[PDB]
Amino acid sequence: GFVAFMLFMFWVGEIYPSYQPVGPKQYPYNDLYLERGGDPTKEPEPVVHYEI
Amino acid sequence: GAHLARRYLGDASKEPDPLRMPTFPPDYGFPERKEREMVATQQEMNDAQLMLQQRDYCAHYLIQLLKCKRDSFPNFLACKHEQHDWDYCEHLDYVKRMKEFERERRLLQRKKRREQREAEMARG
Amino acid sequence: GGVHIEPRYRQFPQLTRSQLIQAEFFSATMWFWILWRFWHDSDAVLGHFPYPDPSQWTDEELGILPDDED
Amino acid sequence: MLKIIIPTTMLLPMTWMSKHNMIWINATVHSLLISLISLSLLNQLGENSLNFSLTFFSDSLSAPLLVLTTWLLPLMLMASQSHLSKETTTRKKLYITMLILLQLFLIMTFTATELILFYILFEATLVPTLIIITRWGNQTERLNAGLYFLFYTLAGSLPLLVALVYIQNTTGSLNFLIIHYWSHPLSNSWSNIFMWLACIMAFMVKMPLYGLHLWLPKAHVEAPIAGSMVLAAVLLKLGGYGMMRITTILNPLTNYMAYPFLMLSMWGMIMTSSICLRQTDLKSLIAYSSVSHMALVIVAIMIQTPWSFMGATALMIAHGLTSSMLFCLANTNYERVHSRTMILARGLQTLLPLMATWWLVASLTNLALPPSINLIGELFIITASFSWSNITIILMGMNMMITALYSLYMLITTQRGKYTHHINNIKPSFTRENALMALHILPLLLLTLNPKMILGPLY
Amino acid sequence: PDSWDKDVYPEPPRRTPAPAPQTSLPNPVTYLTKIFDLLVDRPVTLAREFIEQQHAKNRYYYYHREFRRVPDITECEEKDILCMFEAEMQWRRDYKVDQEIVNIIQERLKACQQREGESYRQNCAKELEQFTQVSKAFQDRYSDLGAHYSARKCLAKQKQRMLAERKAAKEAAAA
Amino acid sequence: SFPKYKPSRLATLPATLDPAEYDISPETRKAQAERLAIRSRLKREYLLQYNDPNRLGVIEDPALIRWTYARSANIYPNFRPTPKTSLLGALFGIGPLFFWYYVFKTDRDKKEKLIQEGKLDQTFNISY
Amino acid sequence: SALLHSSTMVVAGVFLLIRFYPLMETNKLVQTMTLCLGAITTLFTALCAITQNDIKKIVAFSTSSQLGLMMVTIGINQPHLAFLHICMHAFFKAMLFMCSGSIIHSLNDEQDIRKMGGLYKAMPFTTTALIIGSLALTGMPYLTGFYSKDLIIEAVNMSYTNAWALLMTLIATSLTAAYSTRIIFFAFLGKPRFPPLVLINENNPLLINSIKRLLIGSIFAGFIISNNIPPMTVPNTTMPLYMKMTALIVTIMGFMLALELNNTTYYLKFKYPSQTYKFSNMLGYYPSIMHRLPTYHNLSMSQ
Amino acid sequence: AFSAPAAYLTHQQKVLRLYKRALRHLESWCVHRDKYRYFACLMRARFDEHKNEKDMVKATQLLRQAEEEFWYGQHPQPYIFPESPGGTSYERYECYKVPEWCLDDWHPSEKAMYPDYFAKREQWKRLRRESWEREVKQLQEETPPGGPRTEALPPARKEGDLPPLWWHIVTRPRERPM
Amino acid sequence: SDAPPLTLEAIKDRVLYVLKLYDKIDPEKLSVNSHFMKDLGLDSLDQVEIIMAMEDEFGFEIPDIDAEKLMCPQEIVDYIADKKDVYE
Amino acid sequence: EHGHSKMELPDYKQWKIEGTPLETVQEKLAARGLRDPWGRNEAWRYSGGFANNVSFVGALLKGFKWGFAAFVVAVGAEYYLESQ
Ligand SMILES: CCCCCCCCCCCCCCCCCC(=O)OC[C@H](COP(=O)([O-])OCC(O)COP(=O)([O-])OC[C@@H](COC(=O)CCCCCCCCCCCCCCCCC)OC(=O)CCCCCCCCCCCCCCCCC)OC(=O)CCCCCCCCCCCCCCCCC
Ligand SMILES: CCCCCCCCCCCCCCCCC[C@@H](O)O[C@H](CO[C@H](O)CCCCCCCCCCCCCCC)COP(=O)(O)OCC[N+](C)(C)C
Ligand SMILES: CCCCCCCC/C=C\CCCCCCCC(=O)O[C@H](COC(=O)CCCCCCC/C=C/CCCCCCCC)COP(=O)(O)OCCN
Ligand SMILES: CCCCCCCCCCCC(=O)SCCNC(=O)CCNC(=O)[C@H](O)C(C)(C)COP(=O)(O)O
Repeated sequence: GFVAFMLFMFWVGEIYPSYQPVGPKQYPYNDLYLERGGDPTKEPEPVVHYEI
Repeated sequence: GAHLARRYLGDASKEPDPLRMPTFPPDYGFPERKEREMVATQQEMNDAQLMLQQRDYCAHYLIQLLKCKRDSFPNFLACKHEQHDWDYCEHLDYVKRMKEFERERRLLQRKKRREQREAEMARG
Repeated sequence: GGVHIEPRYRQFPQLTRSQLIQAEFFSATMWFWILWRFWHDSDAVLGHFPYPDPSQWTDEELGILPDDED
Repeated sequence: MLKIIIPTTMLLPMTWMSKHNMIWINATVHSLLISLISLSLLNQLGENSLNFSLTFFSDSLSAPLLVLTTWLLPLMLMASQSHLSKETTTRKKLYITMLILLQLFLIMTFTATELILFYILFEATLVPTLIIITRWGNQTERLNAGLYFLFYTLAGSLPLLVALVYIQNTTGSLNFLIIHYWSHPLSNSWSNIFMWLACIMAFMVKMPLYGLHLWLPKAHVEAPIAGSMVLAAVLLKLGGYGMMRITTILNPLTNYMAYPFLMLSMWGMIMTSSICLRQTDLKSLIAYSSVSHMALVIVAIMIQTPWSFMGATALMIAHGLTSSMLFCLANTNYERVHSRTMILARGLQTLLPLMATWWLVASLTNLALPPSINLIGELFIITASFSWSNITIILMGMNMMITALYSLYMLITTQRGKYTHHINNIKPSFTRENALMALHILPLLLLTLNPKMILGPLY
Repeated sequence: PDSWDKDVYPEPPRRTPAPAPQTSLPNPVTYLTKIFDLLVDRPVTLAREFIEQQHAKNRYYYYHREFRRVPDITECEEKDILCMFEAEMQWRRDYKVDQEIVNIIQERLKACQQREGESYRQNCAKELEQFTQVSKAFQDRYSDLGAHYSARKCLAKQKQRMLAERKAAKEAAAA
Repeated sequence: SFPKYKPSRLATLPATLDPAEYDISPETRKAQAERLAIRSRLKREYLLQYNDPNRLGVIEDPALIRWTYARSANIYPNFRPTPKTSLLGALFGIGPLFFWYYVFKTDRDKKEKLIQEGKLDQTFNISY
Repeated sequence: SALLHSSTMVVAGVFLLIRFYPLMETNKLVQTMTLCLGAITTLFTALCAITQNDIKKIVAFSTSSQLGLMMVTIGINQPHLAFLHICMHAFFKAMLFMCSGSIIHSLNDEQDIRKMGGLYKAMPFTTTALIIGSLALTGMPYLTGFYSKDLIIEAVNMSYTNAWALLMTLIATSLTAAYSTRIIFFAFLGKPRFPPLVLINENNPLLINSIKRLLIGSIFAGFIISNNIPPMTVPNTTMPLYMKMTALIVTIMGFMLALELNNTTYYLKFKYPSQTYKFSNMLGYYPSIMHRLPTYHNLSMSQ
Repeated sequence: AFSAPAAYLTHQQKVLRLYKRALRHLESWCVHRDKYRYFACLMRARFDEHKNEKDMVKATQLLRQAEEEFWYGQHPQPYIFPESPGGTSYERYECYKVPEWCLDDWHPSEKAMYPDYFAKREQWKRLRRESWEREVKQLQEETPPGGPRTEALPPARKEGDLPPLWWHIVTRPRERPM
Repeated sequence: SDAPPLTLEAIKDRVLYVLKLYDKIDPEKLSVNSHFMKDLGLDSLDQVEIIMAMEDEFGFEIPDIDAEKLMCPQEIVDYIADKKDVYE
Repeated sequence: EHGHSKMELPDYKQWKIEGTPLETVQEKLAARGLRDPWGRNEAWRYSGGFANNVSFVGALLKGFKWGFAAFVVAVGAEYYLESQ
């Protein structure tokens, strides 16, 4: 019973997680496109980060 | 948390999902839509090789904190101003993220209210 | 490597002043360290940057129109 | 190759002309010198082989086995020195003659440029082993054991001979070099299926395979200590050598035909490792451990990948040394207690500490502790099998866990606890026994320094 | 060091910063490294100089063995054993050489990953691409021959692959 | 009253909770007396053999010999082909082999199909 | 137990996951599994600890709970902080085992806490050393355990994790405080309960010096190391006031609750234990069943 | 441990054993001394109420509900003395216990040191050699016919006699040999 | 360890000490050889409680079979000496 | 060098139930007609240096007084030095 309740509650916690009232982290250079994987000869879609 | 309680015990549509945020165009609120500024370029921030998750808009203060830590080495309590500056920059970043969260929440509430008003007008 | 101390049989064991003074000194040192750090760096426990209230932000800075423009 | 064979033959007239009290000294000294001579074969090349003549050739698969075969004879003499003390000089000379004939047969078997010569010597090894088991065994079951050890072998090997001559009627040759250079694919036919079975089962009975392993516990338990050493250390590796040599002509039929034997070995290693857990006999436990290790070697050979072959070579060498050492330790216990039951003589670490150290080292190396060559072979075979199929890892992990369990069980039951009170005839260990264990264990820890010497021709 | 070629094992110029002491407090690292130099580096250097002059007093050389090219397995008759033997030996030597080439490229990759530190994902893409290409070529050459590999099996694999390539190209052209 | 302790195979009944020992009869007392008599005769024989100064070697134990012989060499002569024995042998000796064969054959068939279609992504797979 | 199974060997597995953190950060399922495993481990081990009578068993279960906390830290993608916790826990847990061994040796190889009473005055150096170690373990501001555990709690609270994992981490912190005060109360405070022949003795320079070196470590190492290592992660600079103190308020709440529950043992009233106490005392019954059901069913089959 | 067991336990023996176990487990439950004293006098008072009970069926009905009650409240983790069969040092020094006969296998160079010890040991060996031959006849004549009924050995009855089967009881290694 | 090597005199002294703190016994009427059942009029439960006292005093536990047949302080001292291997 | 000093046992009449919680136990036992026969045997646990106990919070604050005095001295010195 203890093990089953533990597993069920962990699944429930996975279904209803906990987070903060914050938006996603913002990274400057096209979400660090050049330094995460690289591939510079494709010129990906530029991303603009909001000022607030 | 109170947002967790309001979302899990209330309705889902009133509050956002952190995974898909934002769901609205940036300049939907106001049209000027200023751009965020960066100080450190590619080359020197790569040379300092900070970390992938540490390369955010607060990078310059981290660079100066590392410069202090390297320069005044034996006095490991010498440069405290730069630690405070980097903490303040990260505080501003987190505050802006919270403001973005609240802005998206208010936009969602306004959209829901507008849809309800349109439905009521159609019904009448 | 110590001094000779004999058993007691139902009374308080003999205490060397050295161990008492060392223990008291180390406890005092720990408490002084705690108080010194709290005085010099009180912000690591209480926090330095205020937590903003989302409900206190006006709609002007947050980009909200009075429900008719859009 | 004759520079090794001729001194081995000369070991016989020297043994028969030696004084009545100098047979052991002469045999040991000259066997050690022959092993030193045989060490020269380890200088192999990345090219084809060391083809000495039309009859004998060497390889980096053959060389480690030859070195182990030569090195085993002095240890066998040293261990047999004890229980043959009350024997007449003629019978001691006959025992040494049997050992020398076995060594000569193994040496000529491992080079054997041709397959029929290989078969002739591979069966010639049977007679001295059978005589040793059935003449100088202690119990009344030895005779029965001998029968098993004989007939099983022949039941697999007589078909092989047929297949062999059949091949020479079609291909035109049985030379290993010509067979490798002119190999052609085997069509998936019933005739080819039975040719595969005839070529394979003779060597699979000698490993032995899990279904055909019944003769091994009998032969190991009933044979004298030298017989047990030569059975566990070298004679089990003849089947592995034969399969490694003969799988070249069996492709691509091996892919389909290997499934039953792969299943048998992968489940039989688990079965025999579990059998080791509930055993009242030390020799039976060591024999079943040998069965498990050779089941893993069978899996390696059947998978037929370069890493499989390297790991199999390393594991055969390591298991030979380790199993011989374990049998020697059990024999040293038996010569004092005369019972050969694990549970009776207990708490021996308190009485014989250095022998307990030898026991600990032997159990650690049987348990495949890195960076021992046992672990190297185990890990190479496991990696190759994982590449073969990712679900094998479950069975291999189970086998590793059970192996550790029964190894430490055997160590703890005999060395730890409280000594038996009524057993009072436990004398201090002799210099001969300690030297025997040292000569068993030092080559293993020296070989872990240069693993490429025992990694086979695919290194 | 002249003991190895700089082109086979390339290295960046290794720019290093200058010491900038912002305080008058004297660091333990410089004093520690000076006393280490005095107490360790000098005696080691003197012993090495003695050993080097002893070696110079007795100089001798060894040579890298060179091998002629021999007709490969494609220029061998079906049952002519001599040419097949020579071709097989040549193929095995080439196999060893290719193994060493892959080893060199892997060493380059590992050195890159360690050297570039926190920016290895971006500053080592060239070595990653080099190793990817070399590994692809090696895998195409020798991936599935298995134990008892031979020049004939490699040639058969190449013929099968090139037959597939020719058929695919023909279908694409005739699509 | 208190909740009842329920004995199991791996947690046996306590000695003081048996219903049997509390039922004392002269026959039970005689049985215990003769059990102690047998145990004391065995103990006297063992101690007489044990304290002998002329004794050397190990005191051979017939019980241990019987145990080992029954465990090892008395199985097959007492074996009888029975539906229970036949079914258990067939299951425990054949079922695992065919189960593992099916598992491995299915896995290798899926792998072969994937490699035939080319969607397996075997990049950097050089050692096998 | 003090060297291998408390501070050096047992962290090895955690250290392994620290070695492969570039690969662990790119997978989300394995991170969640690690977080859940750490949470359940720390909760279960603290729950077992809070009711033990052997002192060594209590400290071992504390070690297991700390390892579970390290696994939680790894699961929330904070490997450097887990390494820092490893380093601090080494110091203070090793010292705690030193003090326990000193108590055991002074009482003629007695390990049960039911037979040790007033040692606050009978042996002052061990008393102060174990008090400092317990305060470091539970987490006292600016001690060696603060710079690690406080950051662990803040990072777990400030992250997108399981709600259940966070709840179990907080309950595990309270139970850590609980078993710490249990050890203090039942080993130092009451009346003596050991045999009459008193053989208590600490005046050996080896024991005193060995304990005092780790005392200096557990006092100052956290500060010096945290202020000397370079920054490796983004901090939680802004944080709610109530949630900044959650680690503290949980610690004091556990302290007072366990202290009050222990103070009732002086009352002249006795009652039979409940099912929860039995479950906690027999280690969730896991060692019973799992050491009897599988092994038998294996060994029997093997014969 | 030293005394030979009996064929059975009488009722009073079982009652005393249950009293012992109940008091030990109550002490384990009540950590403090005053609380344990209070509850121990209470348990003794509860025990002695049925002291003068004469019905044996009622006596067996008693003590049995008592064993059941004890098993319900038996403190799953009772206090055990360190050297007791459940203690943390039960067989710590069993690995330091070496048999006496091992000394007979020592090298003469080892026996050169400690000569007085081996002289006294030789005296002991002589005494054992004579005494055993006396003891065999003593036990053979004293034993009841058909075999012993209780594993209790008789003492010595003559002047120069020694107790039968004494050598391995007198020459125990030690309680703490090292 | 650092345990003083207790002797027969010490064992007897501690046994008599514990017995003299037993207020059911008049201290001036007890002796080394004084029987428990008859010379002192003690119950069997009293004898077992004396066994508890000896156990908690000397730190080792006496098995029930041996303990139930100990009726004099002298034989208790002898049993404890035999258990602890006391020379003099 | 071992502890051979011929230690002598104290007087048995010294140990009295009076002044200890064993008295309170005796008073509760007399209200039901019972008495403890082993009361004096356990009196030594409350007689000598074991008579005075300390609380949990008192145990935690082992060296708070000296630490606080040193803290205020250091703070005063720092305040008088920095104001220069
Ligand atoms: C959001 C607002 C935030 C604020 C929240 C509220 C603030 C606090 C409110 C307080 C809440 C509770 C705190 C009191 C805890 C209880 C302490 C107590 O009275 O113990 C004595 C009492 C019995 O003692 P006894 O048997 O007479 O022992 C005799 C002697 O005293 C033997 O004594 P001894 O000398 O041998 O040793 C004494 C030892 C021995 O005492 C024990 O036996 C301990 C056992 C119970 C205490 C453990 C409580 C922790 C709960 C963890 C549960 C995890 C999930 C498990 C799921 C199981 C699934 C079946 O006790 C201790 O050392 C101290 C106990 C621990 C207390 C200190 C820390 C606990 C507070 C933290 C709890 C939650 C707050 C989280 C903080 C963060 C805020 C979110 O224990 C209980 O009666 C248990 C009460 C609660 C247990 C809940 C579990 C019941 C489960 C039943 C089945 C349910 C259905 C499941 C369905 C599954 C089907 C699939
Ligand atoms: C005792 C302990 C172990 C001892 C050793 C055991 C290992 C030996 C087992 C031999 C392996 C299998 C033998 C033949 C394998 C061929 C594959 C066949 O089984 O699969 C199907 C074959 O179908 C049926 O199996 C036909 C054969 C049925 C009759 C065989 C008896 C089955 C059980 C007997 C086992 C007894 C073994 C021991 C004998 C003493 C495939 O159908 P099909 O495409 O058409 O045939 C392909 C082959 N062709 C192309 C040459 C025609
Ligand atoms: C450990 C004990 C196990 C005993 C070993 C059993 C396995 C060996 C296989 C059985 C004997 C077969 C020997 C075949 C010799 C090789 C020659 C050969 O393969 O040539 C084939 C010959 O193939 C045969 O004749 C096979 C007939 C088999 C007759 C005897 C059967 C013996 C029992 C078989 C049942 C058991 C099968 C599995 C045994 C596995 C081991 C338990 C082609 O014949 P041709 O006519 O010349 O070709 C022209 C037409 N294509
Ligand atoms: C925490 C665990 C809880 C444990 C609960 C245990 C239950 C307690 C209640 C026990 C109930 C009984 O009294 S069970 C009562 C069983 N019936 C009798 O005892 C009748 C005659 N008694 C004897 O003969 C004895 O030996 C005696 C005279 C006492 C001594 O004799 P001695 O003169 O030779 O000392």
